[PDB]
Amino acid sequence: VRLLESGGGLVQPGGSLKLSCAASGFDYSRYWMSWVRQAPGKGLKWIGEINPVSSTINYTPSLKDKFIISRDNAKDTLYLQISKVRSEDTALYYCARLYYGYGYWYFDVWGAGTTVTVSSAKTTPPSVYPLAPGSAAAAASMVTLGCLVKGYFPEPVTVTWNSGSLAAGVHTFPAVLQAALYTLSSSVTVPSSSWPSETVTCNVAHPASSTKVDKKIVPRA
Amino acid sequence: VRLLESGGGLVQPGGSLKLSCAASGFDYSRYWMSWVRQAPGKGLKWIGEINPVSSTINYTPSLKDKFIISRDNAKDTLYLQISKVRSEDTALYYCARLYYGYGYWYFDVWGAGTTVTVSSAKTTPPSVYPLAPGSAAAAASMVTLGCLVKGYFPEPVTVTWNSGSLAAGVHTFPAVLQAALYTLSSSVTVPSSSWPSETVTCNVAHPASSTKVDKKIVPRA
Amino acid sequence: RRQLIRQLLERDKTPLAILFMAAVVGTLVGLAAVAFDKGVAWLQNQRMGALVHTADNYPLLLTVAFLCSAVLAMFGYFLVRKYAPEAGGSGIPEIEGALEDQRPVRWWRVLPVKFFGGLGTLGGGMVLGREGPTVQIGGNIGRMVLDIFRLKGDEARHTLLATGAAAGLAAAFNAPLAGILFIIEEMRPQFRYTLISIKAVFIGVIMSTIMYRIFNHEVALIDVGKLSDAPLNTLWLYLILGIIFGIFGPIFNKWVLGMQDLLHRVHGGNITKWVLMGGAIGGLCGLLGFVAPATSGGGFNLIPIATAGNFSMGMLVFIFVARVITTLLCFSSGAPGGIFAPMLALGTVLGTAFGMVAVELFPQYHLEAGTFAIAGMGALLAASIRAPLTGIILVLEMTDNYQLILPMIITGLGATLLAQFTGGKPLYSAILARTLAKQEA
Amino acid sequence: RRRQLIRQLLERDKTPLAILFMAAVVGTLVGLAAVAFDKGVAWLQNQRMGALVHTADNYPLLLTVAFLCSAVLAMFGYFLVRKYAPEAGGSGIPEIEGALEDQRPVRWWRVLPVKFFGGLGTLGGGMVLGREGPTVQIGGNIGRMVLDIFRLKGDEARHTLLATGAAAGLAAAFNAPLAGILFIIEEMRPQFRYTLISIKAVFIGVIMSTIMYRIFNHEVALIDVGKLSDAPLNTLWLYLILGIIFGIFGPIFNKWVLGMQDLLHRVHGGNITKWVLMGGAIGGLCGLLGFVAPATSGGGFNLIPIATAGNFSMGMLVFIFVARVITTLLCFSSGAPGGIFAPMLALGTVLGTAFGMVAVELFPQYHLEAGTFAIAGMGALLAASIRAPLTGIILVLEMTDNYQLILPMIITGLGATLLAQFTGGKPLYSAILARTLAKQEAEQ
Amino acid sequence: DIVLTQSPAIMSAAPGDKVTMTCSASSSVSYIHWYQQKSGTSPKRWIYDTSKLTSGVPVRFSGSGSGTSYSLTINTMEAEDAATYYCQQWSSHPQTFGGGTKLEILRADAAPTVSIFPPSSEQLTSGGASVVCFLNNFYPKDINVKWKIDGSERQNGVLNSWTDQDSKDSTYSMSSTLTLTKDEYERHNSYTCEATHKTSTSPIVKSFNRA
Amino acid sequence: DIVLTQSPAIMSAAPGDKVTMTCSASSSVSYIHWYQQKSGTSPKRWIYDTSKLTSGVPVRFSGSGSGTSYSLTINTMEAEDAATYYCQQWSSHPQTFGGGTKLEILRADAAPTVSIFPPSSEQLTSGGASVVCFLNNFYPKDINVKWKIDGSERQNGVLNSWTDQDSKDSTYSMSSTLTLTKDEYERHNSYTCEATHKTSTSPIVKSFNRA
Ligand SMILES: [Cl-]
Ligand SMILES: [Cl-]
Ligand SMILES: [Cl-]
Ligand SMILES: [Cl-]
Repeated sequence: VRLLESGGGLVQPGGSLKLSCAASGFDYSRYWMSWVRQAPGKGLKWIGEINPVSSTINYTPSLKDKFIISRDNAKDTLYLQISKVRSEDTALYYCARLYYGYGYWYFDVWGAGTTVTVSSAKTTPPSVYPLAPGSAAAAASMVTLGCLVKGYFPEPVTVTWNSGSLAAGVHTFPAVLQAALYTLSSSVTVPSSSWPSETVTCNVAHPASSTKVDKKIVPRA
Repeated sequence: VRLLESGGGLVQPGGSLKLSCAASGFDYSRYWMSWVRQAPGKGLKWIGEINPVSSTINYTPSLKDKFIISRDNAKDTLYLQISKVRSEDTALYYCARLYYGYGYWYFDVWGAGTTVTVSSAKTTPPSVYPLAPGSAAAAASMVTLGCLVKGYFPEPVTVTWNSGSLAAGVHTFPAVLQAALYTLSSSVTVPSSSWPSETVTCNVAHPASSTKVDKKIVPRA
Repeated sequence: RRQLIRQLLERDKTPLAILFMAAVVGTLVGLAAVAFDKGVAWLQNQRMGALVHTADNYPLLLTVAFLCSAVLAMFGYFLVRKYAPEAGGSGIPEIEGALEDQRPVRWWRVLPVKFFGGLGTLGGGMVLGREGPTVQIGGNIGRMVLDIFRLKGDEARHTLLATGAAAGLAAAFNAPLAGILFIIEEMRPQFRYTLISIKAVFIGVIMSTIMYRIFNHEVALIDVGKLSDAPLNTLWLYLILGIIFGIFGPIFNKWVLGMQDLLHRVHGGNITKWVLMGGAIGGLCGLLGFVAPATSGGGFNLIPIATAGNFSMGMLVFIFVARVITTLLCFSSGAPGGIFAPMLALGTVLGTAFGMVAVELFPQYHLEAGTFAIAGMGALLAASIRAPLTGIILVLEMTDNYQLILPMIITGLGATLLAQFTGGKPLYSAILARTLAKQEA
Repeated sequence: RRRQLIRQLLERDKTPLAILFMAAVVGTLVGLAAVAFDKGVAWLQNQRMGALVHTADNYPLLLTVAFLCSAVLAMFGYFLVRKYAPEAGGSGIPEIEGALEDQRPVRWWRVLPVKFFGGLGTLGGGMVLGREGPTVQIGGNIGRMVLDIFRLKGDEARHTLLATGAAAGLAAAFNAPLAGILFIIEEMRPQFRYTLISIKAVFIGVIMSTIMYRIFNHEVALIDVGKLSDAPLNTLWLYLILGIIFGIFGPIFNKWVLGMQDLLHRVHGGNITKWVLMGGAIGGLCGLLGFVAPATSGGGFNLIPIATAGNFSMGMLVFIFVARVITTLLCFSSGAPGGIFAPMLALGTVLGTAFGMVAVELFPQYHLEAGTFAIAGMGALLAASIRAPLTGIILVLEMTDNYQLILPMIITGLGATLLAQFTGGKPLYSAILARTLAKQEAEQ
Repeated sequence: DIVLTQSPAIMSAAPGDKVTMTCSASSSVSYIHWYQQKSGTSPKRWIYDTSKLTSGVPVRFSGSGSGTSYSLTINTMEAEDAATYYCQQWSSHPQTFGGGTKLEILRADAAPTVSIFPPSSEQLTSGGASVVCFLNNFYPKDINVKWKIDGSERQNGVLNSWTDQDSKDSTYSMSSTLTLTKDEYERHNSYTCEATHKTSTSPIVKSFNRA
Repeated sequence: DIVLTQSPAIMSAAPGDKVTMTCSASSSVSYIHWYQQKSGTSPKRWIYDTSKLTSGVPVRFSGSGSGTSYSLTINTMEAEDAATYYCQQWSSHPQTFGGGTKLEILRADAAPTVSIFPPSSEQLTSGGASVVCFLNNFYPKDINVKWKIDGSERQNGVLNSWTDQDSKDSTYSMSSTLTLTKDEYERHNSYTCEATHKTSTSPIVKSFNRA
């Protein structure tokens, strides 16, 4: 069972954006789909739900067409249109299949969420820089590498090493914002005998800018 | 309910091609899908069928692996792989949803089908020549014009006059093959007062060779 | 005790003659139900065609609608009043009498009367079901074979009558299981043992069901699609709905019985004032079958629609009341036809309405009015005729939403419980009780 | 009489409110009891399979602990029965049927604890026994217990509360409220004379126990088979044939169960110690097979979905079938507290699939799916041996939810009851009661 | 596997007429189906289970038969009835189809409108010289075209093509193309196209002189 | 709409401790659900209908409560349990969520492993010069990092970022990035990163010289 919501990203205040949620691994029908959002550093807030046939569509006390939750069972996709977007709408948006035990419903399974950023800034792809140990590093048991992802907007960026095959010893730090641009670095610690002898590549993805960048960490020339 | 099969086209002898059938307008599951083919100027012939869960797949008495019918209910698409393709495989291929009344199954709904051409002859664009009445024509009530479409391969070529605005009195004969090349002419009969006084253009199209040609029929000096 | 031992060791041994004859009966009943069903459909068709040729001029077609339904309705009431008074109304109470050996089975009269008679009332667009006609034609078919093969004994008379009735119900709703349950819960003698062979009823049902399938396959009577499920914290709502069906059941019964009397006055039993009254009610139904279809007809058509929540609350209340009226007028008027199906329609509509209200009162339950529609669909059959098990199974066999089983059983049971505690009575028994008493008096 | 009938019609369906409300308390108790039982069984099978990990290394020590555990629990089961409640042996349905005939006592103060803990042992040990047996009997006794505790006097109450407890017992075993009601009104009830059993009362009890079941077994069907294909009319005759097969095999299977009942009585001659040990051996044998060939041991519910899907080979089905015919017989005929009802569902399924497979290769033009035959046969054995077709057909339906297979299901089960009748077979539950009722005389 | 043989392989019948086509089986079959195929479109389930009409099929259409002989019938065959009908069985596996029957709109005889065209200057500017001749809208289909270069007969390099019956007059059309090399074409002067058709004893001649 | 207030907004416990977080409602609720949210991942239904465990949820977790007060309990908490727990109700509409209760693990000391990195050549080829310093896997999270360019202290252009406690090892990690202009970076030689942490009185220094 997988929920993959997309569409998020940068939106100018007062503008409108349409979030999508591709469902798979279950009968999309029979299921009440719902949207929930989490504002940076805050809790969870229900946006709305839509029954299988779209005959019922409830929302959180909102307003006009503040939110427009629709669905296309033919594409097993859920939709969330937000209008007159204001800073309060900046958050991570999760689609979630609904269900229940005794009947008091719950959010069964949640997607990964898409991030919506209300800002006047520009969508800016990150610059990825390899962080190799200086030409004076005391090659110890383990060797810490890393890469600097800077000057991107908005969140988020996903960073993985060797396409994720290198999952242990990975550390991606929370991005810091400065001058309307985000910056973060990911550190990967591998065995000294695994690098430089073997390829260590840092993969950065910034869906907002449709950017996928793979930086190969090489010993300092 | 619609069945759109694609993938057909030109394939070299001994080669293999994969035909597809996009289904829409009904629950693809619950249905047994089947392929049938019709060789140029001939009857229908069953290729095989595949049940909803792919637990059963039968083929017309034929070469062990000549055909490979598969399906992807997730994409509501049916597939037919043909191998070691020989001239006998040159035909229009139809996907058809299967059903029954009393139980003796039938081909419920058929698609328009994809044409498969098995040949080593090369894709050749057509040469369009205008067929104007000789400088000794007795301008009668009606004036027959036309255009020759020769030396192309493979089928087909669409011929329309004045972009199809001239649909009456149009005659596009079946192409004749010779020396690995197709030849056909289209005849359009219009009122003697409509031509030459008015523009009569024959538009030929040969998607295979990415060719779109418009031939203006002009009186002979 | 020693007796029982002798019996246990001899249990379920039905004379092969009875079994084979149950098969022929079932087959005949099924073929008959098909023919009836087809005739009704053909007449309703013809009526439709008459309007297209006289489409322009509203008052003209509103006239031909009435006349056509009236002319067929009268033809129906006539055939009953003249050649088979017993073939009026449902027929089920009548057949129940015969199982009790308290009423004759004049098949040489009833078969042609009930068949062509109902053809007139049902084909005219009246608010009557096919159950009445088919169950009765069924029992009679069952008697006819008993007589033609001079089969002797109680078991054969009771069994062949019972199977012809079940096969009759089965081929009416394409519900083999309802047919069997009806006999063993409602039709059968309610107070004493009986020599009815369940196994023989089965064969008959199967045979008529197969006959039905050979002519109606690929088209369900009621396609409601798969509805949502029902949470446990949602069940109490179905109890309430059953409580409503349970207080309304008896009431609806009083009206059917009362309207039977009130309508008897209009003609005092006079075949001419009867045939003309029926001709009026019939014409009224064919009129409504063009200015408000949901108030006339068998009602099957509006079940899928109402379950889908496509009617407004207002339209449902209209349809309901209107149907309460048309059902009463057509049934109580003694026209040959069932009141069984019409009650399905009323149960549905009432159910939907309950649903809609539930939906707005409890958004946290994520309700779908249609589950209440289905819960109610057989709830009237449960409060009025008091045959819940047969209702629940009938709805199931027609709506195919087994996940609603608890709600359905809870509504139907709530119905039969409230109908019992408010003095109501099994409508089929009350009607037989009338007939049987009006006889010894 | 016509004057009495009128009096009766006008008085029909008026069940004393006391009986109705008590049907409610009964249903509730039976349902809670069935949950408890079901949970206990599941917990024991858990513990046992948990032991086969602490000894999953030393294979011989493993095949040993599997056996011992099942043996020690089985023995505990047979003991409780042979020592405190002989009637609580085998199914219990026959016994409850007797009580409806006022021909067998309902010693609830004995049976309840014996049938519950006893079955917990045999079922929890991995034996080829169903829950129906224990629950229907515990159900009836629960019904009697309330009758006695509230001194509810009068035939109707005794027969109704006993019949509801039984129906609720069946309902809570398969999560099938309809099968529970139909079982009472087609099989359990006195078969030759009128009875004062209130259907409406049974309903309430069933509902109540079904709700109790749902309160603890939400979101997980006993048997999920998905939606199978449909059945063309020109395909129906095949189900008749399959019914005819179940029909000739039904009686035969009954002879074996009754025969095996005798044959096994010899091994212990009624001696509580040779019995308890014989059962301990059969029990251990089941726990053993419940690790070297699971499809031959246990309740059988697990292998139904698998077989229906066509995941077993022809060879595996025949193996499973025969093996289960043996393990079912050994467990049930041995007099172990447990049902033979579910085991028959398994056998019916397997046999049905096998038929289907053959059907598939013989008629590709029918586009068959062996699973429709598996479902058609699932309740066919209950139709040919027990002779309660309507209950079987409805039970399968409530468990496999494939109503479009209704004709095939009815045709198979009817073919079965027809061939079981024409080959001399007898309602297995009646045959068992007819024996117990005779052995109650013969020795006088 | 079952061999279905459709009786009239080709037949013509004027609108408003009882048309009947046969479908014989080598072995025994039951509940055969019929598919209608109009030129250019996919087969359509017309009749199934031997006699049931598919939703949308006019009632003038009927079918019956049994054992080893079935037939599709049209009581008053309309215009939009012209098509090829394929019978199909599946009472036995694997299913098989009939060779089909082509139903064509029989009509009033019509003489061909003959048009002859000299090679275009553009083609000659390539070495080729196709002399196209159109015989448009004639009936019945049978027709003979004969070429004559400088009065002398010519059969080499001649290619013919017939259209399927037309859906706006039910006439047929044929094109005859005499392809030559520009050098061959230039050494002759008179090029005639002769059409012989039922509608006349004396052929219809059309020609031109390069001069 | 119902207001769910999660008692400890943030709590700490040593694995093996019995942990209990509260979820109070402004009005009356029933069968509340609990979701577990681990840093970086979507919420996961953990406990539903007040006390039912979702499939895969260790038995150390238990839910209870009624009316206005509910509680999620870990009978012996495990370090892997570090996450934010959100209670949710829907016994009233619309459904509401608690503020969440962040659970933090209390483990044994872990000293950081510092790694300094000079600006990549690619970055310098843009005018920027970020000097990254990683302080990986330490505990407590109270840590001070101090930069020193050519021995002199520097605090401008310095940005820090901490990771959340690790799900498996309960340690923290921090990254300190000193961003300068390529020109600013080049006029100095020694860049050192100093980490002061509970695990040592003498800071851990890492550095490099452009030379
Ligand atoms: Cl009546
Ligand atoms: Cl009725
Ligand atoms: Cl027993
Ligand atoms: Cl049992």
